[PDB]
Amino acid sequence: VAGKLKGELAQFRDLAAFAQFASDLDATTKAQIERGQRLQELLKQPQYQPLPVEDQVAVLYAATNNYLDDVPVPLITKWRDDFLAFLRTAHPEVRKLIYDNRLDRKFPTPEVKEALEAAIKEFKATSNY
Amino acid sequence: PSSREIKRRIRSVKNVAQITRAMEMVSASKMRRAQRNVLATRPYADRMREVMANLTARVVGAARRGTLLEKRETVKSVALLVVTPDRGLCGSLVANVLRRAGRFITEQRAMGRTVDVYTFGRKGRDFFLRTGFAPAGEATRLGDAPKLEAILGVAISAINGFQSGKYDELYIIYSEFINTLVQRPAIKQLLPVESPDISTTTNVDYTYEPGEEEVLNSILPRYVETQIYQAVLESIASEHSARMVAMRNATNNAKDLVRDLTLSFNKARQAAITKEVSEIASGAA
Amino acid sequence: AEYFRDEGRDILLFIDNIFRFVQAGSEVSSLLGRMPSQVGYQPTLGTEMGELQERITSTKRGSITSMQAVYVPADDYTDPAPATVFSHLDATISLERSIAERAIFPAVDPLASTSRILDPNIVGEEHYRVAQEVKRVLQRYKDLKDIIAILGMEELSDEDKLTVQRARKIELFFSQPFTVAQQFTGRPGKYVPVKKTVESFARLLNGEGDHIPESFFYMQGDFDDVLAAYEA
Amino acid sequence: AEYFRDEGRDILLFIDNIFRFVQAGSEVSSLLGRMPSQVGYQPTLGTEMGELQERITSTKRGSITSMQAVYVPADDYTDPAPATVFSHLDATISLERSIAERAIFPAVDPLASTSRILDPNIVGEEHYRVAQEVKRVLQRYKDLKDIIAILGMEELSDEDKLTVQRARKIELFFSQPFTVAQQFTGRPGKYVPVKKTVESFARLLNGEGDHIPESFFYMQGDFDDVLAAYEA
Amino acid sequence: PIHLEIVTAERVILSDDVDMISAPTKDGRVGILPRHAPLMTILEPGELDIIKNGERTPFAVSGGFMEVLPHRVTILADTVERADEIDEARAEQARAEAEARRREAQSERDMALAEAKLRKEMVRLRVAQL
Amino acid sequence: EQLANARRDYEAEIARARQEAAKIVAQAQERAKQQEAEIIAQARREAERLKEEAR
Amino acid sequence: EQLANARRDYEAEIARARQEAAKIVAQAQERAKQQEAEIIAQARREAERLKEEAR
Repeated sequence: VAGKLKGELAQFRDLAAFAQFASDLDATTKAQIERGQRLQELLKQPQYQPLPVEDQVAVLYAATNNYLDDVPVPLITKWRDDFLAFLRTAHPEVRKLIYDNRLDRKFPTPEVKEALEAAIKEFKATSNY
Repeated sequence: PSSREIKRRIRSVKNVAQITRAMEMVSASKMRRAQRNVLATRPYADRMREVMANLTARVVGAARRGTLLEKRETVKSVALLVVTPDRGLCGSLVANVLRRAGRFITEQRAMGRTVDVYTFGRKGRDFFLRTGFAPAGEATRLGDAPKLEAILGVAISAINGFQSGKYDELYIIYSEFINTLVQRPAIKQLLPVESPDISTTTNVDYTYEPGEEEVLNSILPRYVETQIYQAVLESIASEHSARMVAMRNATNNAKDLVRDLTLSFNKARQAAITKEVSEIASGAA
Repeated sequence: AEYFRDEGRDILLFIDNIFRFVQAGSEVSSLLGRMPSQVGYQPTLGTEMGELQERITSTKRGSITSMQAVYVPADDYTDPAPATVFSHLDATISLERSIAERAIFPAVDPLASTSRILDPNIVGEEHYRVAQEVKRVLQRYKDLKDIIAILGMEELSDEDKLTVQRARKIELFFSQPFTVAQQFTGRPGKYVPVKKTVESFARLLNGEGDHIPESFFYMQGDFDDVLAAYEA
Repeated sequence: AEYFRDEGRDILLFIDNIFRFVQAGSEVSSLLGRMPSQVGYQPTLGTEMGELQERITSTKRGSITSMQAVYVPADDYTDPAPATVFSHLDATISLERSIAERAIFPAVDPLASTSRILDPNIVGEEHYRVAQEVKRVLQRYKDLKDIIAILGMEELSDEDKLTVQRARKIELFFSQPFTVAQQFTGRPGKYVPVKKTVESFARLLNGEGDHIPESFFYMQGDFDDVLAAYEA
Repeated sequence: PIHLEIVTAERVILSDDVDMISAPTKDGRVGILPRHAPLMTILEPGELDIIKNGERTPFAVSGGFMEVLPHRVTILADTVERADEIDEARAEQARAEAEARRREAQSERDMALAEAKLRKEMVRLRVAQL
Repeated sequence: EQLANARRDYEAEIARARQEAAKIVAQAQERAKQQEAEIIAQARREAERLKEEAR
Repeated sequence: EQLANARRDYEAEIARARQEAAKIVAQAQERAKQQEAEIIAQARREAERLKEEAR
């Protein structure tokens, strides 16, 4: 999951001088800058709140795939702090499903892929940001 | 040269390079959009151009053409529309254009003609408000994509002038755009004499409903306004291209200065380490 | 100070130019024949600073709170003496000339003044939230001030003009009448608890403070004290 | 290695981070009490670098050729340790991160990497001529890397557009399958002799293979491999 | 079946083929058919009508001109409006023109570019010791 | 408008079903967690009793 | 006829929505029971482990 994260963050860093001029830029460049800003806000983390491996995998799968694009940047952190809570209460089984086959060579196996997709869609439908 | 002030210099020049690089990117993007705007504006000007050709191929009567199409013999008063970028950093364009305004205001002032000036932009508004040539008309705050409505505030008056006799000609000094790197200044005549090769018009004939005179009198101001709008758009495109080139050169210069400052900082760092170890060994011994 | 601390009483200790302490040690080492360390400083730098900065601590009986003054040679925070001092510091207060000359009696800069206590676990979530809400409108240091300089606010900002108003109001509100200066400026001293401060700044940032003009926050202890003034 | 060299064999000696050898020498000199020289370097820096790297020579009986990784302190090629290393170097290979991010495993930066033996009187006039032209078009491509991101490939003039197109193809052709990587990638290694390399790159530059796209040059051997693949 | 072009000093509005043009000529409203004789007219503020396969589109024109060749019609109108849309305001055409344009297309551009120039000037003062 | 209403009603019914599912799962989770905490507390008390028996 | 079949399809879609809601709620109840049982079993095993290590 983190390969696309690293690639997009590197692309944003190459365009890091351009954040304040994002409006007057190419559509693809603006999209890359916006995605990089969202990922950087995602990496922001409070103190004494470590995230388990399944939670990080779920959040990064939601981020690398186009699911946080509609969420504004200042709320991205909040989104994470809600989404995991959702997975912690509404869908406890998807977290265990991610954690069980975290060692699988082809991790996004169809079962976990559908489970995580459904969880993300259900969370986004109910919440407003 | 204390191995720490040089670090501050390196940081400052790197910030300069980053700002200049961002400005160069956005100037390139705005130059592209200005070129697109010019291309979109081309069909209207072209169409009205062959309309000028056809109509002038007719109504050749000097008395009929006494309206705008007439050439004032005295040429006692002349007017210059200068379109100057509003913000600097453009490079040598702002100056190259305000210089040709001088070559003209003089060669003309030398003809005894009272040269006056209508200026598009704050850069021009000043060169002349300072020189003393308070712009007979000033259009400032010009955006990358203005609408013809804007040039109207000044073109109406220049035209009402060639009609009030207050002027006997109107030239516009604007910044052409030859290559994405070249932006030669240029002057065009704004008097609507037209009358190109009879071949260009092909003598297309029409039944002018309001009348030949009425159509001509209502179409010449629109033609000169379209010429002014096209000149302003080309000037905006040339401004953006010149700013892009200037920021590319400034970024290259800043990178060279960063390399030189890095060499100096490394020399200072080695000297500082040598001095520290020398004095420590002296104190130990 | 430790005598009084043994009695359980709280002690505030001001070591003015703690750096001149370090310098002294350096000289004491140079004349003692000790082999020099780093830039002429004493080899026993960390231990000497620890033996002084570790007696300044909060025990069960009492606490010796210290607010020291540090002079950095030139402007070098990389120098061993300022670095060793900073290794034992919990908070920095950056007094500035610009704030002082603006008649703001406490010249503490809202920016460049940090403290490791400013985390939600110790001060509280509300204290951290407002302390991040403030110093965020000033995070740009009203960077709009640069834009105002060459745009005149573009006449006005779409919403920035509000932010400028809030920033000016809170900058004025940071000032406080001091009791020790009560006999100089003829204004009673105001003691403001931390809860009152956090509540006042939070309510000002919500917009309750968008009805009063500036100079009404100029030297008043609490938002409630500003309101009393507006009503009267 | 000298035992095998004395038997007439040819030896490759790979020394990882010779700068660590320099640092070990400096630490030994400091421990022994010897006076320091320049930036914390041993006084016997040149002599110690000469005791090493002088037994690495091509004698009558045999030859020892050495490749030595060099860590540059900070980024100084003028620092005494890399300077003394460079004083004994015949060729430099500069592996670069971006060339490897794209899956060109032989990620040798041609512009940065140089060699002393690349002169007409040793490698031949044809080898020198093709190598310079390879670097010349690559250097032109590096200059146009800015401009392509500036306005797009469209503004580039023709011929310059060819040099960009040709330069990308040649830098893709710098890839080469390795026999030690055969099991990982499932591709047999290709040993390309120097004469074959020179002929292949000269025939790439002169115009042959221009119709071939950028692909079919990736991880190939000689030009003969690039064509045979294009036919199939 | 006549090549109609509503052009404007800013952009081209239409370039399609049209059945009928109910042009508001200055002397009086004029209708145009695929083989109309050559003509050149001045319009007045009115509502030009385009009849396209029985569909009437009321493009309001505050003024402009018209050249009618036997094969093509060109409208060099000053301003062309489609009040028939009505939702054009709520539509990005005007709604975005309010926010997606001017607000960020211009105001944000000016703010960002001015801020860049300011940071440059301040740091070039700050570097005035080299 | 009937096709639009059918789509809207299908989406709303599915969303309400998922909300009810999440609510009941959350209630079960909190009940299980509180009972687990009670069991752990009882085990700790028994362990302290064993320590007192050893003393 | 299009309106008639659209009304019929809307009725069928709302019936399918109710059926899917019932299925989702039943699956959620099953998951809630399973998760409660698992949490309680884990708590019991942990309590036994604490008692054994206390001994």
